Amino acid sequence: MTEYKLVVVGACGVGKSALTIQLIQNHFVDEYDPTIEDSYRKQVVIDGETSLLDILDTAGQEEYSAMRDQYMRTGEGFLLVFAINNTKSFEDIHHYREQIKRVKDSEDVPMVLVGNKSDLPSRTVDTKQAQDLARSYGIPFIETSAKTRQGVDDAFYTLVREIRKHKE
Ligand SMILES: *CCC(=O)N1CC2(CC(n3nc(C4CCCCC4)c(-c4c(C)ccc5[nH]ncc45)c3C)C2)C1
Ligand SMILES: Nc1nc2c(ncn2[C@@H]2O[C@H](COP(=O)(O)OP(=O)(O)O)[C@@H](O)[C@H]2O)c(=O)[nH]1
Ligand SMILES: [Mg+2]
Ligand SMILES: [Mg+2]
Repeated sequence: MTEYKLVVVGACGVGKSALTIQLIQNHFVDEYDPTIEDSYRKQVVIDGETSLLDILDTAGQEEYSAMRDQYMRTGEGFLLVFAINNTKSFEDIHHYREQIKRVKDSEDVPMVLVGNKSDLPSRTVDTKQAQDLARSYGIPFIETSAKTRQGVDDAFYTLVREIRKHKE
């Protein structure tokens, strides 16, 4: 068995907590306290290998902190989450990624770009725009809906596969 320390990053209101809770416990949270930052664990079987996902759902303040750098440095892989109906959250991805590259002191950190809220028709971020951004970073792009659970397992398992390719 292998342990994977994952970190979920993205602006307030993109669905980091909803995605994390859908993954760990299979239910959709309509509202979840934006101040609650916690780690959640779930044992899953990925590609026949038993894996333990230790997932840090970031929250709190959008400020620089050396203590936050310590928690980020423990992450092996990062889910970069934006909402497909919130262009600012998509534009913020570049800035969260820059902070992670700084803390990890590497240009090759395992990451997956996640376009959440795919069930909504009020889309403002084109699939082509998000695919182009993910290609520019050399990382996978996955569209998810924490509401219907579509793409949720794929998002986290894809990040685990990225960590495996990086370790090898
Ligand atoms: C509504 C609460 C919520 O859900 N939040 C997610 C969160 C934004 C997130 N966050 N912001 C930053 C920095 C982005 C650039 C300006 C300073 C804040 C980070 C971050 C990262 C990704 C890496 C290292 C680091 N060190 N200090 C801050 C960071 C994060 C995780 C928190 C508010
Ligand atoms: N329709 C829809 N709403 C979502 C989805 N994910 C989150 N939400 C809603 O968006 C809001 C913010 O979600 P939350 O998990 O609190 O975002 P966080 O601030 O990134 O942790 C909540 O009202 C959620 O119910 C989704 O995939 N589809
Ligand atoms: Mg913002
Ligand atoms: Mg949250």
